[PDB]
Amino acid sequence: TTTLAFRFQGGIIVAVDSRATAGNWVASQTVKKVIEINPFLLGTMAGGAADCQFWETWLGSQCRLHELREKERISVAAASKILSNLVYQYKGAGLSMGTMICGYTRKEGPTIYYVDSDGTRLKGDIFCVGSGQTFAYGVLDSNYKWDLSVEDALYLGKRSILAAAHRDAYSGGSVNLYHVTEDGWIYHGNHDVGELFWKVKEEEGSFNNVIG
Amino acid sequence: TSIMAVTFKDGVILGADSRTTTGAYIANRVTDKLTRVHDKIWCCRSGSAADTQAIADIVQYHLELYTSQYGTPSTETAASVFKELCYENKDNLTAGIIVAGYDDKNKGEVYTIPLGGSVHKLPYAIAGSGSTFIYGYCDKNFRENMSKEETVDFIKHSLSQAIKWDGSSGGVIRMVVLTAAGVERLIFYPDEYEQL
Amino acid sequence: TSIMAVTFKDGVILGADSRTTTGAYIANRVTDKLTRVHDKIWCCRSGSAADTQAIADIVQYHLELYTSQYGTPSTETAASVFKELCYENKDNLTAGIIVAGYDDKNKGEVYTIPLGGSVHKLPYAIAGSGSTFIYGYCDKNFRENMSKEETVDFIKHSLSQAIKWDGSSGGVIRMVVLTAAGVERLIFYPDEYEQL
Amino acid sequence: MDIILGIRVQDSVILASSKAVTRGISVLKDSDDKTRQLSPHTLMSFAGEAGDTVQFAEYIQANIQLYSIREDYELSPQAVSSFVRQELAKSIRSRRPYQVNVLIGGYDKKKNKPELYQIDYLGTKVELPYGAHGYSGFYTFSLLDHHYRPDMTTEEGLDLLKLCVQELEKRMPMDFKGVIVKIVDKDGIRQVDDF
Amino acid sequence: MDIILGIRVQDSVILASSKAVTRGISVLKDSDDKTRQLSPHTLMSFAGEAGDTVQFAEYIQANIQLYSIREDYELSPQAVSSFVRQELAKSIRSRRPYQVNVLIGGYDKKKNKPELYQIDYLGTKVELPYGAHGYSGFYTFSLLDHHYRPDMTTEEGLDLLKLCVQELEKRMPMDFKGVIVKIVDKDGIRQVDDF
Amino acid sequence: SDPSSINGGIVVAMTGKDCVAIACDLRLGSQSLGVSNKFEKIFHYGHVFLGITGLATDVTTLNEMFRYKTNLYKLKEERAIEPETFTQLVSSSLYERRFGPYFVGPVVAGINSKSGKPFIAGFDLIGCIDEAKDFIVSGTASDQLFGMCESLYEPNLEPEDLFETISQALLNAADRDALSGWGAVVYIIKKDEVVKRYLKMRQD
Amino acid sequence: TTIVGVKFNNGVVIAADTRSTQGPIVADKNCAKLHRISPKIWCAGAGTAADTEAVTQLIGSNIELHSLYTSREPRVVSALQMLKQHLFKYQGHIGAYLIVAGVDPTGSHLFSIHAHGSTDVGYYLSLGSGSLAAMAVLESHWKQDLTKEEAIKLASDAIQAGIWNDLGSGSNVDVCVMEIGKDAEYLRNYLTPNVREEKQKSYKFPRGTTAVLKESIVNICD
Amino acid sequence: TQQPIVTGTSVISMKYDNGVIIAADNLGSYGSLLRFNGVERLIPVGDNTVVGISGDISDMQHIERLLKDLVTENAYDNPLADAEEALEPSYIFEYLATVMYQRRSKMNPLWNAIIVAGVQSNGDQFLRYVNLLGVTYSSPTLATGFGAHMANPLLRKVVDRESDIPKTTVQVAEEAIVNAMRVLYYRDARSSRNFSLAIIDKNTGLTFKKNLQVENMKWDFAKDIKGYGTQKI
Amino acid sequence: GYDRALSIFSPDGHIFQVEYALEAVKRGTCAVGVKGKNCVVLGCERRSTLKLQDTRITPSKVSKIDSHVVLSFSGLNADSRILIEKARVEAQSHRLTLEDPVTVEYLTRYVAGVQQRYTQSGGVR
Amino acid sequence: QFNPYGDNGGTILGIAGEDFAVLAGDTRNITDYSINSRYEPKVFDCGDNIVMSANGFAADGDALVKRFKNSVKWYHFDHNDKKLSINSAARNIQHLLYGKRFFPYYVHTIIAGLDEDGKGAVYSFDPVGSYEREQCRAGGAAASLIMPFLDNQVNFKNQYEPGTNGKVKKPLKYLSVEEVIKLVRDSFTSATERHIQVGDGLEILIVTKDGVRKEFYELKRD
Amino acid sequence: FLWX
Amino acid sequence: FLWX
Amino acid sequence: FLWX
Amino acid sequence: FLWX
Ligand SMILES: [Mg+2]
Ligand SMILES: [Mg+2]
Ligand SMILES: [Mg+2]
Ligand SMILES: [Mg+2]
Ligand SMILES: [Mg+2]
Repeated sequence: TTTLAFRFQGGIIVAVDSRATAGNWVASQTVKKVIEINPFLLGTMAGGAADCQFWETWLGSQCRLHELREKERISVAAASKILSNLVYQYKGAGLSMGTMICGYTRKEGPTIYYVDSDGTRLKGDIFCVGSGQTFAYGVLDSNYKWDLSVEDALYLGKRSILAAAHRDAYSGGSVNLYHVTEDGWIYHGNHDVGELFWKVKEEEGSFNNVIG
Repeated sequence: TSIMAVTFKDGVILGADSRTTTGAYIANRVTDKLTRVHDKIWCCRSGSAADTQAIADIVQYHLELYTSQYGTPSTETAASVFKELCYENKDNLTAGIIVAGYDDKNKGEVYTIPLGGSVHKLPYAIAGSGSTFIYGYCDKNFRENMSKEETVDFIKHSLSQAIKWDGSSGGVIRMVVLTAAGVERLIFYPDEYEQL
Repeated sequence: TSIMAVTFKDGVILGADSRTTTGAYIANRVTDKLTRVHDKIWCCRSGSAADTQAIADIVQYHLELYTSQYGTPSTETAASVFKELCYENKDNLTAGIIVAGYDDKNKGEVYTIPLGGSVHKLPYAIAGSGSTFIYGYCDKNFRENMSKEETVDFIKHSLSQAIKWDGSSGGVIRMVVLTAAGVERLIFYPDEYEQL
Repeated sequence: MDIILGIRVQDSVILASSKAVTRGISVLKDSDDKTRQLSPHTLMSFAGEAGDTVQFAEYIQANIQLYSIREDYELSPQAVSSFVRQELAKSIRSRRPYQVNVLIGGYDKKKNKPELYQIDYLGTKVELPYGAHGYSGFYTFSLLDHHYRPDMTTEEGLDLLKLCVQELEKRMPMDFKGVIVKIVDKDGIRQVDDF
Repeated sequence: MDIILGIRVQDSVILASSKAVTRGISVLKDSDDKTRQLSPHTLMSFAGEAGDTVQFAEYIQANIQLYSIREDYELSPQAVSSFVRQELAKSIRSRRPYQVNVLIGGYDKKKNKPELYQIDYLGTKVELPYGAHGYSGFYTFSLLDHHYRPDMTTEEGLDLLKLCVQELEKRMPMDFKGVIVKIVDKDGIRQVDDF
Repeated sequence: SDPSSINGGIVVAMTGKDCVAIACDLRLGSQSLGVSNKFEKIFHYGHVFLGITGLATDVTTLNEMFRYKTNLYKLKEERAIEPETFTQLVSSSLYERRFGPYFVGPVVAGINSKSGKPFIAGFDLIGCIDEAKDFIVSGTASDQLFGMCESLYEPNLEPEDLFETISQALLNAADRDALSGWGAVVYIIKKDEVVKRYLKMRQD
Repeated sequence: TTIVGVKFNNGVVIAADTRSTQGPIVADKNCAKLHRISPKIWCAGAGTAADTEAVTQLIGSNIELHSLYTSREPRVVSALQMLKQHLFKYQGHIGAYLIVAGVDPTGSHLFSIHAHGSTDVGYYLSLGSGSLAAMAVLESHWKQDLTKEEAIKLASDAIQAGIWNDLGSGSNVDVCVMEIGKDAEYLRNYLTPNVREEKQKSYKFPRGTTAVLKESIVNICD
Repeated sequence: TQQPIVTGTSVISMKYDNGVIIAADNLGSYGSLLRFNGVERLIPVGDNTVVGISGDISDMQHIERLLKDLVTENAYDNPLADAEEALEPSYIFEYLATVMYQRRSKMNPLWNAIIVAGVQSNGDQFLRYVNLLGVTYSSPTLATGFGAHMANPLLRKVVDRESDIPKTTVQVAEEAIVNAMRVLYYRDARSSRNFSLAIIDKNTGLTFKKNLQVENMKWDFAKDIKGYGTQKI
Repeated sequence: GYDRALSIFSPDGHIFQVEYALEAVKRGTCAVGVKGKNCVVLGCERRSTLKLQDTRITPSKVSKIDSHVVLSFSGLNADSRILIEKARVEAQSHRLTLEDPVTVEYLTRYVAGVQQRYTQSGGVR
Repeated sequence: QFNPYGDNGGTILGIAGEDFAVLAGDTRNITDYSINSRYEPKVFDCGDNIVMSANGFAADGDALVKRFKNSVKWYHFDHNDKKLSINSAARNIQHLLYGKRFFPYYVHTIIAGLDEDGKGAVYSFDPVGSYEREQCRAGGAAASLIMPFLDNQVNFKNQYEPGTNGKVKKPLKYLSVEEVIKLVRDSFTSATERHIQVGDGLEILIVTKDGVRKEFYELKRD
Repeated sequence: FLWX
Repeated sequence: FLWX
Repeated sequence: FLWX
Repeated sequence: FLWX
């Protein structure tokens, strides 16, 4: 799996692949690795499919109970720390989860938290998580600026997953794009790597390693 | 260890060797492996000395409390209590026990309880490491409704062979006779049984 | 497996069960475990079927070449060749072999060769998994200078018990009689020996 | 040993190789050249097990130098790579195999073409426009997939390489103390002193 | 986590803590603060197992902050260190022990003296003029044995610390992405922004 | 550390009406890392075609070994080796390394020049011959290829139809395997012409 | 795999199934497990497919050279001795389980050989994963003084037991009849009781369905 | 986590037109030692069910006690205990199946393979299998241990599918079972000659047969077997 | 454990133990809260029947729960300590999990929740 | 040591149409190389127009189906006989599976039915309860054989419009119940040929708004 | 068990 | 390997 | 691994 | 560890 989330002038970009594997068997190419917790909160999934899917769905229930009890949308910090405190209780039991909690609130602004199953919780501007994280980092880091336009940032996020989808055997299927603004998350479509690769290769003139 | 119990006309006889071993060292050469759980219910102990003593002590306790409330327990009842302990704690016990008793209704009865904790009612039973060597001999020689002198000879000759071939068996041959007459202890020394 | 050889007045008799097993499956129920290495030198094979066949084939080769040069080999010579192979290759062989032969000078002779590769000359020998159950019976019943009919009964009754108690032994009881008269093959079926 | 990169451009092959030699919790040296010149127009970078790397490199170097003297002729990069692969392919089924991974950058004077060969310790040979060994590939391959063009100049190739070293210095856990860069072209082998 | 140093000088305690957070072959972050303020004049740096480090630090922070509110009084550095040791000493014989090593730098306002405590995950406490955790000690202890004087100023202490970071950047295998430096004195805790 | 599934890759061969087809993917990787998208697994010695899946160092070594052997064969026999004979040579050569084998799944394909009969065969790493009328499969997605071939295949397909069937068999099998794909090549083999086609497939 | 040998009055018959497996996958639905050591000595093999084929060909080759050297038709006991000595030498590492049968100047013979080099004599034998299914049928129906037509029926019935009840065995029944004073007749696919039913649909694709990047003529000629 | 000590071997069974047959030998093995020769491994529950048990005998004796206790409990406050509310084979099986799966799930299994043979109140044949893992399956023929490998092939030649059951008589079915028991005696090294057989018929009811013996055995051909190849004497 | 239901309903629908607790509050020294435009002020009465007191060490009537919230009270002094301690712990627990100090409403809602629990828990007044 | 898991083999297959859905499974139950049953159904009507199969370890499979059937019963009791929607069933099963996260159910689960818009739905689950709605899913031993065929024939993967230069894909369209049953029957006959744990019989459960219909077809018994 |  |  |  |  390859998931990235990075922060820029125009908000947060979240991009994920859609591949699920059982060793070298490709189980699915149509997996939703982004959970929409609420209109201003996104969760990314990497590692154990069941572990991520169950606990990030559960996190959504805890975030709903918070806004019922406190009459106020939960902070990204508090939401991330519910999940990090949960997995820390299971530490050593063998949960496998690599997760980014991405969202906007008034008090915080655009915020990204990395949370994994050994209990690590980090705030940061750029994260790539999954088997293909290094491939995504390579393209993302070498092209990343704070002053990217919403159009350019969306493309760089999409191009960084495509990069990993290509090289990493355990990443691919399609790219799912999200843009998080002060007004909440906006879905920017499902992009099949089948068509996207050839479209990018032709238009960009990249991927010269491949027989055109 | 070599232990056996044989039913006959007048009741039942229990026989055993007298040797306890750690490795190839004989820790005790005059062991009493024939132990009383009730006036006319006795058992032969094989396997772990610690485990068999702990089990026998508990069974004696249960049958003493049984006797206080419901009078003399059957040999079947005694075997059932042994089984219950052996079966329910099979993971933590190494105890092969032969239960032998004399009722006045049921006469002589023998129950064998192997490692599993299963119960088997038999005309006679053999157990312990030395038993392997006398399956052939005991099967060919055992008859039902033997006399006391015949049964004593059968046990003496049987354990004599078991002791001869098994390094883990040796010393004296102890026997316990259970009849209407009462309880009789018998002992046979090497100088007698070796040259049978 | 259950195998034995017994010396008597007129020579020696070899007996064996007929069962070959992989685990608890009986691969062959009519196995011939009595094998000729010379006209009047035979052996009983126990342990690995592959190992015992390879050894027996080599010994037969050595004694055939011995006969070509120095005439009929002694039973002791045959046992010595078996020992040499078993001892020098002890790390790679699982073979318990009983060597039995008839000279006219030495009469009936039995040599047993356990796993170690050691040689033991005995009046009679028993080996294989089933032998454990008949040590007691065989020791009590064996006499020296028995008749042919007595020795055939002794072997039949002995292997009958071994077969009864050992899962690894079964099928028919094969026997081979070695006397001055010559070589006689005997077979006994379950319907006969089971109800002894 | 750890980081060895290779980029074939229009008219040359560029090999970048990390300078760090680490043993335990000590960087023993920060100026190590992980390369041998096999012939005037063929360069081999190497990474893997300590001792094995240099022993294997110098053994290959000696054999190619012997061939050069005997025939008074320089073996093609394709020929050298095929020889090196076969040595490793023998090695892997030896008592103690060479645990050495190599890049072979050469300029074929007959074809007037740069050639880059990537060979692992099993004897797995591939001709590539760009290659890497160890963990370096996990960053550099996706980066080069994007930025690499086949008609680039040596100067463009060096800028593309700077982009790789910057990415590795950012995201690699270990300090590899920068790289020694060497260019293989029609005029032979020369070292970039300021990188 | 990896590098945490501490130097007690005349009038202050200085804690240096590496900024790198590495998992696998990826440096995830290069700006991580491996410290919590327990009280206005007590700072604790921490290094060890992922998750355990922050969970343990914040747990101690919460308990010291609770004591401060209850008694309207700041616990002495000696008192805080004794509390932290006992928590680790309990931990080590737990089902899953905290694998966290800590330095506690504090200024005792009653004694007008800086104090540095080194505590490992077993609950082994020592007061030191200078301390380190992990492999850092193998370089810094011998260096400080030489260059350290007990009557040094905060500026001298920072130069002595620069000498340690330079030595670690030279000889340590891993890139720890520099250090965050914090001073604990009579005026409380402040961070040096340019190091 | 399973030699047969480090590099990855697949080969499939099919028979048609007076024709044979052999196809392979182009991926060479080091487990998760894709390294080369040009690594062909099908070679030919005269009119006999050999595809080899498994450990890539052995794929290269065996190709070089069979080129060597078929070259000496031709010099001594004064004729090109036939598929049936080459099959026996492959089997001999693999079983020579019985207790130290090449970690490969070779596939022979070609038309006997004398009889004109289409011929395909497969082997295990130890040299056991698997002869088939219909199709042979090999590699990391052999399960997938068995499923595709057993459903899609019908006898006596024309060269142009057989091309579609083998291509769809390889493509759909490769897309369900992580270590296979990254491009594909299909050889259509008639009595005295051979067409080689590179397929367009998803590059993940 | 299921292989059997059955003796009758004037000869011996061996039969086998035609399934080859790689783990749970059927590699070959119609492979030949019946091998000719010599014209009138045939071999049925179970275990490692290459090992049974290689050991069969090697002894078959050496038996042909021995036959030419001695100017005599080869004997089953010769094939048996050479096989068991070879298999013993490799301490079971050559995983060949064989039923050796044939007719020679001495008469008709039926033996089994295990990978470790043990040999067994019998009137009926079975080896392989389906040996217990086959041996059940043989133990139920076998009698002394079988005819040719009875022995073929018994042998094929014993294989069928393996085909149906054993997952290791399947497809067809190969038979070889070795009768004294006659040529051995090899009956390849004697029974074919597992014919694939007509498919519901033709999956013949419309021409041009597959996307193509490049075409080129390959040069096979000199 | 157990290891079985005293064990019983194959239990074999099949359906016929009117009911079911089940059989099992009377041996309690102690590894390779054929220790106990008087062991009954068929346990009738009422007049319409027989439970055949293989595996550990101590665990078998425990299951005996559970079934004995089930009959007692069923009779409690039950005027129709010997009529409409009598224990069915399906009830007895589902109880055992529940226990077996609960014990495997607690990592402390009853080390047994169990076949429940009986006739339901509506005259339907009941035959179903359960083992130490709690795995259950039904088939016209069922067998445990060596029986699965050697008995089933022979019994499936009589009843190959459902449609063959009405065509199979009790004479034909019993003959097949008795033949299978002989084959198992030839080839299973932990089997005995002595066995028990039970027929549950929807007309004649439960017929329990004790002290049966394998007979009409072929051993004569053994006399002709000499050596392992070359030996002629 | 002591289980008795001490707080129960009376026929007229009153819980006398809760109403008698209010009488204890009415007995307690006066406490006043006045919130201005940019501040809150807590005023507290201290009864003057106690001279020879030590005002340095005597528990102060206004308690800090956190650095930004205070709690004054009227009624049983010993009871107040238990509420203050619980509130102070919940204040630190909130900072630890929400990474933000409590609101005054949240801290109030917690203290109120504790008081309520003791009106329908067995064995407690 | 006691191993609490086993493999009972077999394979299952779910396809979703426009106004219907099918869940097919072979009726063979095996352990190792032995056939336990030739007809042991593992595709169950659970009520509320939901069909379910849990293929793998039959004991864990039966346990799960039993618990879900029981879950449906209590949903009716607790929510005024409300119909359990296929999406709601799927989420309930996730919680059942994930409940045993640290001692898993060793089964692959597929449910089929109609969504609340009356359109065909298939949901598939991993052993610990990760789930996903799909048009298409094979599960069990022969999943790796069948799934790529379904990709090609149901979702028309790698199929381009003839003469469009591999630029225009073959358009997605719903299949008729007649066309879907053809693909199921061909999928299973193909799987039976090449997988030893698949055969004996095929049982299909078809779900329309009218209810749950069954169809049975013979498969090869070798 | 799937992984992502 | 392929088995038979 | 035939035994006797 | 005494046995009997
Ligand atoms: Mg990929
Ligand atoms: Mg026996
Ligand atoms: Mg310390
Ligand atoms: Mg792929
Ligand atoms: Mg099949």
